[PDB]
Amino acid sequence: AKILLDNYCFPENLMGMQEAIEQATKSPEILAITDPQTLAHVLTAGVQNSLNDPRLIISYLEELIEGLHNSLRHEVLEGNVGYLRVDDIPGQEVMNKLGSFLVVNVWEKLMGTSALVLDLRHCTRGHVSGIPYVISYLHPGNTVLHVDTVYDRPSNTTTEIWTLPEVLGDRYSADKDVVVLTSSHTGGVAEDIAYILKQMRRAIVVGERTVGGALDLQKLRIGQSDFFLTVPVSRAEQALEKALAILKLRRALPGVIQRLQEVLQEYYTLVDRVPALLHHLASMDLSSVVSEEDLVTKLNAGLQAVSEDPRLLVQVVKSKEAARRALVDAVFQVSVLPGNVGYLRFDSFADASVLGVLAPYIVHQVWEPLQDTEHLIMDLRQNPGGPSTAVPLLLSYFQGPDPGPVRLFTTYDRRTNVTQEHYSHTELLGQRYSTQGGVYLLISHRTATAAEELAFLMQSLGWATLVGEITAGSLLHTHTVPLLETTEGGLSLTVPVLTFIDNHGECWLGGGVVPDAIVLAEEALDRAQEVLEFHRSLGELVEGTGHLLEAHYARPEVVGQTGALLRAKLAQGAYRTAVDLESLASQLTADLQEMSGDHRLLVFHSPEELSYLIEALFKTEVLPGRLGYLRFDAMAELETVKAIGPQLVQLVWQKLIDTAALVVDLRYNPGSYSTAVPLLCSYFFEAEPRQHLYSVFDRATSRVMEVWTVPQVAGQRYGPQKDLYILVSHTSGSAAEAFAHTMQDLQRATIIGEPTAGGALSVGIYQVGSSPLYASMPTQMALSASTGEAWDLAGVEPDITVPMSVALSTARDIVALRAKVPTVLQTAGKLVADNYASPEMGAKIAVKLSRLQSRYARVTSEASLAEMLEADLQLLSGDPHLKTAHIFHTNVLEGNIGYLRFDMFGDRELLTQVSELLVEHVWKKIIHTDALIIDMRFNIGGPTSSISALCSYFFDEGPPILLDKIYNRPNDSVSELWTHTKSIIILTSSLTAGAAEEFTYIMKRLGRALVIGEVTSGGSQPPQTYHVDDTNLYITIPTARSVGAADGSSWEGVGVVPDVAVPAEGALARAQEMLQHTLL
Repeated sequence: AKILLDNYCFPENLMGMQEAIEQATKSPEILAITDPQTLAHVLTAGVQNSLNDPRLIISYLEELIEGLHNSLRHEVLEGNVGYLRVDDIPGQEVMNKLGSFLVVNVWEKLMGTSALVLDLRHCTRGHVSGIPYVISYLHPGNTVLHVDTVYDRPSNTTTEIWTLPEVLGDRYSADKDVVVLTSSHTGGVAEDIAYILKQMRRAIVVGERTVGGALDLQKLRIGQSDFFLTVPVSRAEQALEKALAILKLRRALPGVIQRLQEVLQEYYTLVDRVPALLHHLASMDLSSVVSEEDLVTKLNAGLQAVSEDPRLLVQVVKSKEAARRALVDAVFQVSVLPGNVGYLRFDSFADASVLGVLAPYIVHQVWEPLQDTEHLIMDLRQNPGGPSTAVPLLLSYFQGPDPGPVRLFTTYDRRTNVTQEHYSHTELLGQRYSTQGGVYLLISHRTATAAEELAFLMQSLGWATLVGEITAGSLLHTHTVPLLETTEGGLSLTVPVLTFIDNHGECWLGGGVVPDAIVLAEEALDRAQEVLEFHRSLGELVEGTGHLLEAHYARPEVVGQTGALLRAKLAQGAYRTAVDLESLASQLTADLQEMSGDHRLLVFHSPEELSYLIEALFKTEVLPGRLGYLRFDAMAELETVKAIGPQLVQLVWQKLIDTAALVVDLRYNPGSYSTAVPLLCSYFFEAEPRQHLYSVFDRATSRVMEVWTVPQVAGQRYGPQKDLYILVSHTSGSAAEAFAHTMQDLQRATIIGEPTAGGALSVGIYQVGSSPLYASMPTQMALSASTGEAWDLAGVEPDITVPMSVALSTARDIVALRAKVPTVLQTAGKLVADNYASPEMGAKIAVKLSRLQSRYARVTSEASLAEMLEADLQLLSGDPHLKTAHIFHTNVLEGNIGYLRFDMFGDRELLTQVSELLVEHVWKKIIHTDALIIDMRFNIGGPTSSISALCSYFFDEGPPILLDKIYNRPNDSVSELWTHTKSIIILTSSLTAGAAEEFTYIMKRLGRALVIGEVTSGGSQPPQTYHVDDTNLYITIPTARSVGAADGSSWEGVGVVPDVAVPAEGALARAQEMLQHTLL
């Protein structure tokens, strides 16, 4: 084992472990370890087991054409398929003498085949330089890509596959497919050939998984004989035609969907969603499918997903006069079950024609004894049925509630494209058995098709209810279409043909009907008898419920229609689907809640210790900022509240007497006893007057009661002016609801939290005449003090809607903002007095703004104070510019007339750099024109410093004539406007900004130009935003009022009105009309 020490030195499995094995070195007489023949087989189960290596074996010019030619055989097989074989892997030096022959002759015949297969079973050994070329021949592309992890120890360089462009002629087409073949005899060199292809996904692998070992194994021969080394230094027989079968199927996979698209959209039955269907039919990938079994699985999943109807029929796995009336009475058996109940059993539906021609015997035998039955039961458990042609005839006998003809079911056939309405046959020769009293169908899991249709039709129309197990769901309205059968394939597809839209207009996909009583098939008869026994008293329960609801309900206006609706439902028999008491109770609850609009109505079937208790119940603390946090965990007493008196008032109430702000924690209060609530409310209001809190209306007393505050309960009253806050959550009880309503109606608190559902002021459970059923209904109602309307019936609507966990922080923010309100008003008034267009008007605003303290003391929250302050400022000052918030073209017209238009403003410094540009841009085209037209109807706005530039550019050089005096309050002075040392008419509109019209204004004072258009927007100077100490207020203050005008009546607010009013779109057309005439 001296060779092994140097050749194989990979640390991934050695780390020098063989150095200990190297210590054996010669070891020529170590047979004592094991006898000669093995001890290599022992090492096969020894070191090789510890190595965990891919196998280890130790034992005890025409000339090149001739050798290679025997290694391959290429021919065109059926289906236009090429076969390739190889036993010696080529090398770089080989193609220097053999590559031309491979491409001239062998490769030419390969490209003429639609599919190619390569064989690697007989590959044993070869060089490494041959693999980059075989992939290059196979790879359609020309870009070099390297994806490989293999390294050779003597080369000391990692090897990655390279697709060289050295190939001669056209490469393999990307459209055609190839498959690799391998076996146990496949060599390592051929193993990585398939390994790269599988990762490339270009080809597919067939047959048994190969060894997957090292690509090459180093060989060495020393000693006398009997052993040559094969150390790895470099790190199912039927599959020949199996791929051909795959290729043949793959040859038809381009055509596997053409027929499927043809048969699917034949008619409207299955293509109700055809825009999605046809789109997805071409979306299936032919590379993913690799086998016939896999083809079935992928097509089935895709077909169900696109149609969104998985339960419907889908793709299926491929395939490899005496005797006459004697019979009439024999097929149909009728018995008088005790209790005057008719029993009917069916075995087969026969045919509609047979029943039509044998009707008189059939009716004379079955309906003559069945006419006297109070209730009828049908036992079709043992009835496959078969044809469904006679279904409408049987349904005609059961006329239903309405004797008039009515459609039962609508059927549409794909083959005929005919929609037929099945009206109730009213010419039957029978006694017309009525559905009154109920008919019950006993259905097993063997109803098959016709009986199952009859049962489903009975259930849908409501004329019957089903007792028994679920149905099989098998249906005969389905045709299996052939689809691509060849040799052993035999694929098959089944497609539904009938739609069978019911009376409700909902298509019945089929597959099984759920009965109203899931009971074992054997136990169906006793269950049906029990349902008979229960259904005899259905009317009594409904009548009792109606009478009770009339007797003890707070709102009679609801009862006036509730009684009628319940009676109408009972008369028709819509409750026949109830099988047990609980189901009937649930249905009654659903009906009452859905039509009465009330969700509270419900029906269902069957010393030191005092101090410790009160301290455990309450959580009293004074939060920072002088505000209380009294919490009512559970307080729903009647007289013990006034019984305890001082022992609790001194301990709890006397501590929070001087809080100056009180917060009630009603989030956790399941108390639902609105009995002594007004006593608690009387503390907050004024003692001397009798304040009407709310009025309660009692049905039993049948008149409206009034609730008044207690004149005197204790000497510690909270106080009227001091604020209050109430916190309500979704789990709040009934008492807290009443407290919140009575504080919100009188406008005493500010409810913060989330809406709470369920008032239930006072509920009392009453029992109907029958024991098992109890009714829970609100026997009380409260009317508001302000108006006679009842309460919201759904709970309070908090002014601030926040989750119950964050409610306390919101209350803290609210009280902080309320405390901050007066300072905000004071500083806003001071700022307005300081800066404004009119100093006297600003002083008046500041004086008057201080008188709105009372109105601002009840602000709901932030961002409403801002809007209400804006409204107050805008009503105080006629300027609508007081807002508050919270966090170049040139043309020449006809007749020698110039044109100008611009709507954006920039700073004088900004225009200084571009001042030179505009001289040769806007003035070059207008220097020669007789007249000018200027438009600013779409002006956006900007600073007023650019005014002087506009006047200076327009005016000719000379002594300054411009005169404008403007009071600048931030400057605390007045500034005069001076200019920098034909005809023109202004085009204005309402969209002109507040920075535009002053240009128009100064034009009309000097008389140089006239103005055409309509009224301006009444803007102002660009307001200077201001920041208040509160972060939520940005006050905008107009200033720099134009006062230098002799008249003293500013354009502000009112705007500028031109001489003649014209529309903005017509103003431009009207702009040049008079210019032409005045030059005409």
